[PDB]
Amino acid sequence: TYPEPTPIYHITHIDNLKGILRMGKLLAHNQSPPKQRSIRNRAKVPQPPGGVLHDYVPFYFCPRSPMLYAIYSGATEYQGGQEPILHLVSSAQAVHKAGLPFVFTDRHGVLSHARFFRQLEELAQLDWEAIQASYWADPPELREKKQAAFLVYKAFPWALIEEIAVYSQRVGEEVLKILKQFPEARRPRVCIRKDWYY
Ligand SMILES: NC(=O)c1ccc[n+]([C@@H]2O[C@H](COP(=O)([O-])OP(=O)(O)OC[C@H]3O[C@@H](n4cnc5c(N)ncnc54)[C@H](O)[C@@H]3O)[C@@H](O)[C@H]2O)c1
Repeated sequence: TYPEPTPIYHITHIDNLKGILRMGKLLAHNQSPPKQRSIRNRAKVPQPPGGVLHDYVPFYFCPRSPMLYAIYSGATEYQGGQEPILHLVSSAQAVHKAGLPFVFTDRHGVLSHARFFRQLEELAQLDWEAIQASYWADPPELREKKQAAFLVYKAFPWALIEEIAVYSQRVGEEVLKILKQFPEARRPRVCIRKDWYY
């Protein structure tokens, strides 16, 4: 079995929010998103619609990801830390109800041994205890499975985002200031969630 609804999470720097609201969508790497801050070109997707991982907008099935810990620890090229990083929240069911092409994996999608699925019933193939683990570093099988991904082909409409989660009051205020510049954009919930950060 699997959680229903099935939340999906995309992390991005706050400096990218204006470009997302202006476009009305997240764009996949290969669709040239007007990103301001960076925080897969040969990793083939074997389910339709195919292409490579950079053809999809990527989500995890958990907040507080290993990627976020690399950002927190200054391991990434980006050196601004976790506090300006938003979690944009949707659900796998909303994507499927919208008829958007998607695939998802049972583990880190860059792994040659990742399995890919295209039907929400196959969410049962994922390791939900690994996805939800707070102590995820070891063993390797667990860490790989924590990074199961939900991939939406080409573009992801802003209207499907139900919540922007933030680290702090100050970041929440900055998000509300940006949303107010786009009065016709859907206004999701804005929530401070320290338990989603390190
Ligand atoms: N970001 C995540 O939550 C996430 C989820 C699962 C997997 N991953 C893995 O991490 C890698 C790096 O992730 P990434 O987030 O750099 O990946 P990405 O390939 O999605 O990079 C695109 C960047 O542009 C931003 N962006 C998209 N549309 C935009 C728009 N209209 N205006 C401005 N900015 C826009 C995205 O938020 C992101 O920061 C991925 O290639 C994947 O292997 C990331």
